[PDB]
Amino acid sequence: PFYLDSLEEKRKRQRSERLERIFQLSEAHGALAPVYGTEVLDFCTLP
Amino acid sequence: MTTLVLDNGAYNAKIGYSHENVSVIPNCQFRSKTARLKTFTANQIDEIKDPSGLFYILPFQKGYLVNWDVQRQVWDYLFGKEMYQVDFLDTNIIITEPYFNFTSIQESMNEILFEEYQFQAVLRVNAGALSAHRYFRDNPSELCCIIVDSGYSFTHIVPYCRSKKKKEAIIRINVGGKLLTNHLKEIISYRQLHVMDETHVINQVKEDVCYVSQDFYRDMDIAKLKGEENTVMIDYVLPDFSTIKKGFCKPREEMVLSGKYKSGEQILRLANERFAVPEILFNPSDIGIQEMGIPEAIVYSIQNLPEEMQPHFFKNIVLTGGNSLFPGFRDRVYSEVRCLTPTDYDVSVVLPENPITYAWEGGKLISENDDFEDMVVTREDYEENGHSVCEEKF
Amino acid sequence: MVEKKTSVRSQDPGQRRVLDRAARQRRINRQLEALENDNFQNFQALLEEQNLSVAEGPNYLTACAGPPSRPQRPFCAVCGFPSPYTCVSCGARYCTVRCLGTHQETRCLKWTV
Amino acid sequence: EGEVTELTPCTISHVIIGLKTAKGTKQLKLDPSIFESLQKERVEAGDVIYIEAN
Repeated sequence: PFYLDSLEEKRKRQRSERLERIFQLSEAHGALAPVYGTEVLDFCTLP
Repeated sequence: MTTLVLDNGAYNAKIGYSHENVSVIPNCQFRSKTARLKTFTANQIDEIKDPSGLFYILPFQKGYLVNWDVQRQVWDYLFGKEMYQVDFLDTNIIITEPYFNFTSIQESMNEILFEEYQFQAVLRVNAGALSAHRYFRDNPSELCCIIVDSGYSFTHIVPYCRSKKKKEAIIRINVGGKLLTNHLKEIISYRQLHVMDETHVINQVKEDVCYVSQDFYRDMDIAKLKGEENTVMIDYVLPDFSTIKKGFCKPREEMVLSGKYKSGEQILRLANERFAVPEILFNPSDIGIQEMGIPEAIVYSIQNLPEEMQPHFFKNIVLTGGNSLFPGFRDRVYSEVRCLTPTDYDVSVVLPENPITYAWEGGKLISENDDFEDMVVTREDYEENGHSVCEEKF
Repeated sequence: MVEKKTSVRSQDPGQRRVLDRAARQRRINRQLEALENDNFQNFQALLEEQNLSVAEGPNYLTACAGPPSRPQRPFCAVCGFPSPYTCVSCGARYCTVRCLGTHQETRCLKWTV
Repeated sequence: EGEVTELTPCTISHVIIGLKTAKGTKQLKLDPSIFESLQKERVEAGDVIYIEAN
């Protein structure tokens, strides 16, 4: 047999969706910085 | 050209002359206690004034031509002169075969058919292949369709890649119309009216009210619900053959909820099982069988080898056979297979206008079609390579 | 007049001796073949030519699907409705006290011979 | 969301999970960290789950 012309188009479509969502989430999961951050607290925290 | 298009199935005999014949005949004989001594062959059942309590003499068991005498009488009669005239000489014949006929059975057939009727090719071919030819005819672009043979005592999920029955992913399942009917017979009589002998009348009911409930659980709930509504509404007034000839469903407006009719009619039947029987056809393991409903087997087939094929596979689903007539069959079958098929992969479940004659229509076209005078096989060639030529072609 | 059944005293179950395990299977098997059975309420020839057909290649015997993924559902067998219960002796299922009564009187232990 | 038809983790590089609904089946690739949650919820094939994408 063969491959459906629409099937490959749909696979391309949802691959594009997948990659754009990797971008969206990888940006959104690193969008804001700590108020202090680990090394500030390490510097301040005494024995 | 003109061909004795044959459909020798246990319950149906869609034999024709390639000229708009579509003639269903009983591939069986009948003995009627009422009709003293008469083995009514084929349509001679219409001669029986009272078809009550008929003893069915079946040439097929699990669909495997046996006793041969029933089928002989039938065939002869069919040809005869009264049904299809005495026309053999050149009137080549086309024959259907169970998917995996047990060689010897239809090998002996081949012999008899040739050197006992003697007339141009038999071109014996599984009904599924003929229906596949017909489908591909009306569906040129399409590639692989299931001959979903929801028939008498059979139901096959079958790969058909362009007139190529893949004898690897074919699920013969089981539990066809025959079973359904018998199961009802028991259920009906044991529940009420121990009439489980008439068969054919119960069969009337079996294809008079029975249906594929869309939501089995919900439908159940309603049917088993006191008072009116509750779907129910069958009260199939079975005929005693002294009053009427075929039974019928009483109109809902005339149904007496108390079940006590004054008319003297055999006024039983209580519904519910209406959807249960077809449900068994779909939802298995209820009766006791372990095979999976045709939807499951469909998907199973689709998941075969040719990953590119599978998409076309369900995009060409062809619910053929008898059982397919069951109301809701098409929609139910689709629903299940679709919920089982890969989302992206599109599922197309269709059903022939008459999934009973579809085979005969196909075979007729094939007869008219060329590459059938080519290919082929008859006594002419059977006179040299025994049956080897036959099996080589089929 | 009299209660008119102490004369026949059919069951008198002081010695009942339940039928179980493999016997259940027998019943199941019987029912299956009865649902697979025919007019009378050639099969030997069918079995013979089927035992001619035994092989490992794609054929009648090797075309069986097998067990289902979707598990078996309970049904009542007296009225066919979904059945929460099982009969302790024979294992057949039912949905009410009434249905158990009928089953005990007609189908429990009586057709196991 | 759907009925989970299969789970196969592939040290786990990812987990493939099959989900079924009334409109068909889809095979998902899932971040391996998510594979902890699945075991915490005791999901196994035949369960209905709502794995949230983000």
